[PDB]
Amino acid sequence: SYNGIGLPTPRGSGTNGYVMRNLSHVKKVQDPSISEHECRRQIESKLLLYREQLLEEVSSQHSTDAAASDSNSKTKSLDEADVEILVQKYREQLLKELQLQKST
Amino acid sequence: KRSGATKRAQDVPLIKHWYLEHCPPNQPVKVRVSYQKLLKSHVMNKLH
Amino acid sequence: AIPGGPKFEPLYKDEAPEMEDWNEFNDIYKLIIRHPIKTEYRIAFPYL
RNA sequence: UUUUUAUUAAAAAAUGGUAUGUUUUUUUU
Repeated sequence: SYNGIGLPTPRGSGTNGYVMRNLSHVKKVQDPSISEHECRRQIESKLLLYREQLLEEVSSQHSTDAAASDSNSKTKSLDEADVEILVQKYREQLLKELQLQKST
Repeated sequence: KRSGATKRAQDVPLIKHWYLEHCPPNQPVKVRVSYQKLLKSHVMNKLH
Repeated sequence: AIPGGPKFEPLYKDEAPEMEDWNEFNDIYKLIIRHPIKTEYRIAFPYL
């Protein structure tokens, strides 16, 4: 009749019901560092893309200078030599990785 | 209201709300049982 | 029975083990116990 | 981890214990 305690009706038993509370109830790192290595390679690639953006901005500056010389469209500063200066960047970053591995 | 229909004298209970509400605390056992039994009779009256 | 209110007869005496099966549905094995389901819950939301 | 609350009833008759069945007329001629 209440919280699962009691009998449905006191009729039929010699008792009045009246359930009571018990009153005595006891109520008690990363193993594959190649992850970091690949993250570093990816961030180096994104730095390369950042330098490509810088190259495009320099190309816009070159286009403005060419238009000014004509006064006295869109052009590209360097088609492939920027890849060689990027190769220098690869050499420098490889040297940096070698030095860091030497330090560790 | 200010306007009604003059029920009969015996149709006014005058204390029905006393036991329709909860029982006041610290009352003896027999009083609590009386409250509960009167409420039971009222519930049976309303059900049918 | 709400502990301040009336107590009546069962009105439904059909609860024998005619199924003879616990139905593997209400078993403790597959049930998350968080709080006991009081009868106030069974009265406030009778259909759930 | 602190607190509780829950209170069936209920008396009278006949069985049952001073059976029962009986029981007083106005005409004859």
